Amino acid sequence: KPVQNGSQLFIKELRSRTFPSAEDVVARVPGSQLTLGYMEEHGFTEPILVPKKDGLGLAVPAPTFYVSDVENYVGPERSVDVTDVTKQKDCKMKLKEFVDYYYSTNRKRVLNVTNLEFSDTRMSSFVEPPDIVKKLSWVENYWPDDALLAKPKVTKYCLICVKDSYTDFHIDSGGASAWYHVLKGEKTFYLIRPASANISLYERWRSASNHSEMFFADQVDKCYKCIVKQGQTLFIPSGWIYATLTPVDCLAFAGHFLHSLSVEMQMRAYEVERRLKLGSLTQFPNFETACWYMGKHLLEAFKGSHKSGKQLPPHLVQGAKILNGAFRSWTKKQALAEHEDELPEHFKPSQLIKDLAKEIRLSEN
Ligand SMILES: O=C(O)CNC(=O)C(=O)O
Ligand SMILES: [Cl-]
Ligand code: NI
Repeated sequence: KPVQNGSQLFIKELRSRTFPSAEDVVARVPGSQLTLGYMEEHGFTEPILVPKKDGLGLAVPAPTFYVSDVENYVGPERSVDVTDVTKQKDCKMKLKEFVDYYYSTNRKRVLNVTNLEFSDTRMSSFVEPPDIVKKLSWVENYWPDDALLAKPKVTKYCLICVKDSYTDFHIDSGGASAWYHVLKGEKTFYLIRPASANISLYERWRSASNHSEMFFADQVDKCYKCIVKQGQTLFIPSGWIYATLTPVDCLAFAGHFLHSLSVEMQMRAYEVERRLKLGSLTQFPNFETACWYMGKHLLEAFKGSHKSGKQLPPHLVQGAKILNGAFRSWTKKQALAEHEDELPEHFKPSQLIKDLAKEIRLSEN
């Protein structure tokens, strides 16, 4: 008999499986050591676990900040996406209704809130992303504060999961990288490397009518188990395919960001998303716009490289080429209609592409 992902049975089985430890792949790093230098030296190609907040410049509430508080600072009448884990189906309800379910006994259902972005609430002031995320983030660095398009609202999520909840394998929208901090409880991540065949396997699995009856990790070479405990912060690189299990009631904060070390993976994940035609529910809003602003940054970085005769690092040049190809793809007569909606004001894509192409040729000398 086919077992639904997320079902009691499925979790009992999952808890019994053995996985390779993330000892192999996930670096343990002191907060004050997670610098742009470390990132640039290692390339952010593997998840990073920071055991203690110290040095991250991460601001989060004391661990004595409960779901009941979330209800207060966010708003009990706030509409929120609740995931029914057993049905692996979603629905909407007032926060107050979820929080009421959360505190009941005996809980019949297994429900999660994993899409609750609170940067537009009073609770926003209680959480500040780590310094390294602010340094890496495209939006943070290159999106003008007076822009007419709203910044992507993906920087502050509150995740509330009950014991025995399960989030199925996925790549985060836009191939965005993530910071994920467990305030209370713990979270188990099953991490899959975004090797080319793994990505291809994921796309095929994710679009099969029966994907919620198939355990994706059975299809890959290695699925690493990483347990993130209370107070620890996990950073997930671009493109990683992953799932989570919640062994005890968990409260966590997370944020998503794009950056210059994974321009290719970001575009490839985006392209995968495009084809899957999934719900905009989790999509990375104005992903294209972020890329546009990055493209203008690169142009300026190139022009600035001429005043000093100093080259731009190879990853930026390659990045520029990938972005430029995207820009061209997005501004094709036919395509302009769909993608113009994310074009920043006062942008002339033609001159941008031309100027970038030219400036890439020059660096290719
Ligand atoms: O909290 C969970 O278990 C699931 N969270 C995510 O997959 C995420 O924040 O992108
Ligand atoms: Cl970003
Ligand atoms: Ni996710």
